[PDB]
Amino acid sequence: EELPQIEIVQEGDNTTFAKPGDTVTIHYDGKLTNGKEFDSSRKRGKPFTCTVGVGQVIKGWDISLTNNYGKGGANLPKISKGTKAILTIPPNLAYGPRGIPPIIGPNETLVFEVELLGVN
Repeated sequence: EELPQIEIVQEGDNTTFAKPGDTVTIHYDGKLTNGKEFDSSRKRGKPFTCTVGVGQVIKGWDISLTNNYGKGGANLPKISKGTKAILTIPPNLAYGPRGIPPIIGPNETLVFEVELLGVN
């Protein structure tokens, strides 16, 4: 099972964790491995809210924000409310070998700075 790479930059409360079916609100910054930004919540002017664990977003996000749907994984730290983290998402947990040209090319690894602002 391919897992995303998660780096905890600032710990949250360590008690509030999203489960599949929960709604979360996050600040995020999405960049390519070359440093070029392709999307961010700042660009929207509002934090992004979505239901996690249901394929509403890229798998790497679902996996990261639900701790692999509750079953965890090796080197897969949990993201609690208030956690600032860096998510490195391999192509297949993102937009894959096709990608979504010209927004994101084929076989792209995505690097996300995210902060979990709220759960439900």
